[PDB]
Amino acid sequence: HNDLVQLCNPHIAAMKEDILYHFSLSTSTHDFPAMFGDVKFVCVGGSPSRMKAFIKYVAMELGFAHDYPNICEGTDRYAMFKVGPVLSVSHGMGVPSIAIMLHELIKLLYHAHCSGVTLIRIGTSGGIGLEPGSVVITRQAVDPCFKPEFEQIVLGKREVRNTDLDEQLVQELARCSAELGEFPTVVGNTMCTLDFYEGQGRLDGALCSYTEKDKQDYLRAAYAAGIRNIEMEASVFAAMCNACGLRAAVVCVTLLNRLEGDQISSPHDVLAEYQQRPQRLVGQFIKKRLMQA
Amino acid sequence: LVQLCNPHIAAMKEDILYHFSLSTSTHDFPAMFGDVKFVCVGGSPSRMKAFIKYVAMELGFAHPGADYPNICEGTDRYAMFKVGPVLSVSHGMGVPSIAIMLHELIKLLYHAHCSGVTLIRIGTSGGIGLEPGSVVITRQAVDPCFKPEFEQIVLGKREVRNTDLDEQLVQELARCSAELGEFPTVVGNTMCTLDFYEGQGRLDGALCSYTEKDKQDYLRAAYAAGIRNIEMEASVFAAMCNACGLRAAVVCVTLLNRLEGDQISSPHDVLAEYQQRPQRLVGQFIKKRLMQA
Ligand SMILES: O=c1[nH]cc(F)c(=O)[nH]1
Ligand SMILES: O=c1[nH]cc(F)c(=O)[nH]1
Ligand SMILES: OC[C@@H]1OC=C[C@H]1O
Ligand SMILES: OC[C@@H]1OC=C[C@H]1O
Repeated sequence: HNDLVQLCNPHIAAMKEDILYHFSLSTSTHDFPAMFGDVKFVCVGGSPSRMKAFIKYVAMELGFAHDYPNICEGTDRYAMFKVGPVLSVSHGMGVPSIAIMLHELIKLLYHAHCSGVTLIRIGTSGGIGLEPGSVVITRQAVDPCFKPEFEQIVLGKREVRNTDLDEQLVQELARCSAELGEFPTVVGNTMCTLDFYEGQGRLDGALCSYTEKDKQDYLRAAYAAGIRNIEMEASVFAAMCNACGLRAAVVCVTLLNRLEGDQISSPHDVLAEYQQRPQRLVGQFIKKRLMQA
Repeated sequence: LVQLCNPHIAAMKEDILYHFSLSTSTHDFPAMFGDVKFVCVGGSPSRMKAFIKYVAMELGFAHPGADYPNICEGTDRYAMFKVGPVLSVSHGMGVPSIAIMLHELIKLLYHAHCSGVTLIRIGTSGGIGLEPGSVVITRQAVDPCFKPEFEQIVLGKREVRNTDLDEQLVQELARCSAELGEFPTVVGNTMCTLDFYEGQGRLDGALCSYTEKDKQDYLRAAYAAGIRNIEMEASVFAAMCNACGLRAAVVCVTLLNRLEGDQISSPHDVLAEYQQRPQRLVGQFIKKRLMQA
């Protein structure tokens, strides 16, 4: 049995119209149930071209094969694609950007009367002590002091939410990655930051008041605390799915090993392949949930 | 002359600007950018293409085979365009997405060995106690507690930078807007938040456990403290410019009055025009800077 998508905002029931501004969609101009009522898997990732490539890739693998219109053709803020029960949505970079996406998304699913939905971010990250190209299935999104919490300011007051992910979904994702046997995949905690450069110990930014050994000491401590990769979205993603009772996972590839460098200098061919990795893993997970009861 | 507070950069054999998809070794920065004097940055890549071409035909470069190539065709992270001494760059939404852009932009300026440069953000925001369509030229970026501070965590420890903007620049842009005499323009403070929904006291996100009354109190306290608009980029932008000693301004139109509502429900025709307002202010400022010497 699949439960209905819920909000934690009593105000939406009471509006004549709900405008999903950054999607360019609205209750008064679109029929959400007709459009989305059969969505069961939502995949989200930074790049709109990667999310279109993902919807193409997913379409072949479930034999929906044969074009894919951008459902947000009225904005350039986010891109959205659909085939069968899979919805792909781009979210840009950083907590604030995904957070805007998530609120309108969840409202979208809620208006569509969707049920039994799974949300999975597929992204990129900096690995810590992993060969580049390793995919990490995140157990706990964790903050830059290693605590699994997400701080928000709400009317000027600090509010904190827990950022763990569904354990069983991680185990199930690992099991899929094992079935493919194409690339290494570990389960690990994931540190989420607000800055790619000073925020992640890089020596490579426009500002930096610290040294290689300072960076090393910080990355090794992260490693000991269980963290295996570093990125910029996992936290709010986990906090908001938890807040609304949605089953969610984060699956990210590792573009380089941060113990060895800051700069992403792999050839473009190799970076592209690395990217196809979480799409393959998640494509396997969708294929199995569908070949099932 | 532009400069970085990062001594590691001078030592690097190459500098790869990964999210621009630009590199010192595949791209000639001085040839591409040395003549740049004004850098305009905004969230949306269509807005910024629109801006570079409005500016082109307002400084007379409005030739017939008018195409302005996206110099970042290479990634889909940001768009970038150039005409003459003017560079127009998109930055996505949220403090982290613009911080990535700034780190790489600043570096780029510096590798191009640019001089006398001005950075302006042209953006959108919610106004407090202003008619919709009002342009705010920001005096101090301020956080959700109304303090002029930008907080960053670096190697696990927390640091703050002041977020004042250049006082002589904000007055100069006030004079420009007055020369156009087309839309209201006020100088005030801008609150910068990490979330568009709960972060700006909205009541229409997927999550909300406060009331309309709490929103009004919070927003009126912001207004009492000098804040005139609310948005998501001003503070890192100020902090980063201040750090690097760059002369920088923020100019945003307000898309609605938050004392009246949360949803952006103006007609497409009206919002498009609101969004050209900061583009016309900044085009004056350029036009007349270029008429000096
Ligand atoms: O947030 C990040 N994303 C991708 C990376 F490769 C990295 O180092 N950090
Ligand atoms: O950050 C914001 N940008 C644009 C808006 F209209 C708003 O309310 N907030
Ligand atoms: O490379 C930029 C970032 O990659 C990881 C999360 C994205 O925002
Ligand atoms: O509407 C979204 C936000 O607009 C204002 C700042 C952008 O990041």
